[PDB]
Amino acid sequence: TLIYKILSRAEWDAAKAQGRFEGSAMDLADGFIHLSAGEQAQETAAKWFRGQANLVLLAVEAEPMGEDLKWEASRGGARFPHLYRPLLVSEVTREADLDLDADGVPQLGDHLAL
Repeated sequence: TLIYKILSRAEWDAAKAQGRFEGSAMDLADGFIHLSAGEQAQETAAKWFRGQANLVLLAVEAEPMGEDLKWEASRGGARFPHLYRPLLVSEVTREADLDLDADGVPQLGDHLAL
């Protein structure tokens, strides 16, 4: 099961300079890194990242993550993957630079189809 994280290019480069991503401002505030399962990802992008250019999508295999990866019932009653530890750069299976629609919404369609 692949889970996803959307973040700014600046934050992703900063993470690679550290060897791991500790979280966005919101993640840090909440105490965990907000990730989305494939079927929840596009809505997450439409809700929190509108109009943001240079975003990057990180795809992560959930199975080997361990105890710090907790699935918690959240938006619409769906269980969202929450990581209670930094995301290692090595745990990213693949990344991709995102483009926006005419409404400023990042397009995840093609990447989720992989």
